[PDB]
Amino acid sequence: FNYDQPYRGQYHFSPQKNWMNDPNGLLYHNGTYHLFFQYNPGGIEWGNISWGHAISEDLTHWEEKPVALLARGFGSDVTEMYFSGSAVADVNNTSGFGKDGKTPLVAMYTSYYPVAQTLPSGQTVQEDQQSQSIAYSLDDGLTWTTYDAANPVIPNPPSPYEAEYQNFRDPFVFWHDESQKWVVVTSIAELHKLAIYTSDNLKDWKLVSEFGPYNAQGGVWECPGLVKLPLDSGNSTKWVITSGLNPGGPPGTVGSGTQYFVGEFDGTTFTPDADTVYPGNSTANWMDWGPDFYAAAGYNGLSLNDHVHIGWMNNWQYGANIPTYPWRSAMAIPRHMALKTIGSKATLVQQPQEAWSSISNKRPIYSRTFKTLSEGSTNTTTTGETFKVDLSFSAKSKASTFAIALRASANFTEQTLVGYDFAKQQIFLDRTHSGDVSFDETFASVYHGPLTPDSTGVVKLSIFVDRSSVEVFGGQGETTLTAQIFPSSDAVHARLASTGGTTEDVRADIYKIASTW
Ligand SMILES: *[C@@H]1O[C@H](CO)[C@@H](O[C@H]2O[C@H](CO)[C@@H](O)[C@H](O)[C@H]2NC(C)=O)[C@H](O)[C@H]1NC(C)=O
Ligand SMILES: *[C@@H]1O[C@H](CO)[C@@H](O)[C@H](O)[C@H]1NC(C)=O
Ligand SMILES: *[C@@H]1O[C@H](CO)[C@@H](O)[C@H](O)[C@H]1NC(C)=O
Ligand SMILES: *[C@@H]1O[C@H](CO)[C@@H](O)[C@H](O)[C@H]1NC(C)=O
Ligand SMILES: OC[C@H]1O[C@](O)(CO)[C@@H](O)[C@@H]1O
Repeated sequence: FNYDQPYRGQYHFSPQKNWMNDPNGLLYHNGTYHLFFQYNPGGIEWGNISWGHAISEDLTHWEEKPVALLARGFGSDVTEMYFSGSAVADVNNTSGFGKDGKTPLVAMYTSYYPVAQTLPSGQTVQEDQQSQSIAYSLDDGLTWTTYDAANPVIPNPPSPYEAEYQNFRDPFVFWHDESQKWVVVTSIAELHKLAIYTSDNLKDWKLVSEFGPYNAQGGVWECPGLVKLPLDSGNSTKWVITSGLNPGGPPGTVGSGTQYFVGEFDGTTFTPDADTVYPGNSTANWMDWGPDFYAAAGYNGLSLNDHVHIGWMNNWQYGANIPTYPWRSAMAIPRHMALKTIGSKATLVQQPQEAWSSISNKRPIYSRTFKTLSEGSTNTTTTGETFKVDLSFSAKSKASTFAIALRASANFTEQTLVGYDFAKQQIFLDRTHSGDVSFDETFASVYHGPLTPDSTGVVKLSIFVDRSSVEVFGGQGETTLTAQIFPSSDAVHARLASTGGTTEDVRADIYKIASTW
């Protein structure tokens, strides 16, 4: 398939055609990274919801596979859609679904029932009911058999929340080594609360705890996850819950986004650290401070120092109307997950996880240093649409802002600014003039995230630009900002801007990135 379209991310996953949302079923198994996803095999907006499937060996060069779980009744009257979920390798065959070949892979997902019906299990469901169901694969994920004899395996929200039957979703299941149990985290989405269950077999589930609400609650809670991450460089760890909400995303945005909490988990209960939860209902720990980082989910099958989350690189505010064809939506750059102590606080740090050396020029197309960069804007360089920028500079500069203007037309009336506000100690990303912003009024915005200089006073930014996106990794990765842009074909220029004064100790390098398709 030829993926050479305007706006087609060349180093982000998207399906060849049709609509995609949340990442699903993330599992590394026998050398392979599986990427499932919410998919419409019949259209370019949300509908007919199914699990698509793609694989890579390197989180970079993806190959699209056949549809894994195709909406039941697709092409006729649809009776069941496969909402979001997760996947594990049941290597010891606790489910019993293994035969005389491979052990089973097992998927746990939300069944959405668009019509009232009685299921093969003999259970009755109501119109718009959401329940938790399982399927299995004996061919390493290529094809899947749904567990029709008993699905759904978690039909109802826990009491006293039975009324929440339409909004009960997004199971993240994983093997908890310490308790030798399967654990699943689900979202009672309207209540801003998660429900945690255990199992010895993936079929029979017992409710063990509920978590939340805390922090951000200005939207329905979705896409919960729980993972053990390393802290700093020794042997300390902490558990982290990641969860989405829609709307009520990060300050400065309108729509969806992703928050987290740091704590401990004992196999049944997640206890948030005292400093991860904030009085009230507004302040939160944002995984990403930009508008287009949602439904972020973790990989099963990875070790402590190898953990990866993938996010949907879109926003429900306007996601249906991005000017893409014949696909809609991409995933963000996969995000390596760790914790670092920053300003005396265990803080999520992310790294851009692709095989960059396989696709990046070694020689920068642009590279400069300035002991003092003068106020104003430098000479223009041409970057193409796909590249990485490395910037560093002194926090003590007199400029009000320092930034790169990129994906810019030659006269820079079209541009996306990525920089730092010295007084506010914030990263900004201004896409107000970034190109096509016509399809939603909230799209043409300036976004912000906090970033304290390092110990030596240096602010560092790494910026990844692909055909319709910008991703900013600040400092060691403690602040990311992810933003779609839709620039015109000529918007391939860049320059540096020191506004209101000079910027000291500037270092700037830009490297070209090749296609992974
Ligand atoms: C769900 O999938 C169906 C196809 O099974 C889509 O179907 C109809 O609408 C399309 C318009 O783009 C046509 O291309 C299809 O031929 C037509 N066919 C059928 C079976 O109805 C439908 O639009 C999809 N739903 C959404 C919301 O995209
Ligand atoms: C598989 O069994 C072994 C031995 O009991 C154990 O180490 C492991 O935790 C089991 N479960 C999984 C999912 O690996
Ligand atoms: C800008 O760079 C171009 C290309 O190298 C060069 O021709 C031009 O002289 C530069 N302008 C200035 C003022 O240096
Ligand atoms: C900027 O360049 C574009 C052509 O790409 C043009 O449409 C526009 O008029 C120019 N703007 C100004 C202010 O010169
Ligand atoms: O596609 C439906 C799925 O999408 C999400 O709403 C979030 O983007 C999930 O909560 C749900 O499972």
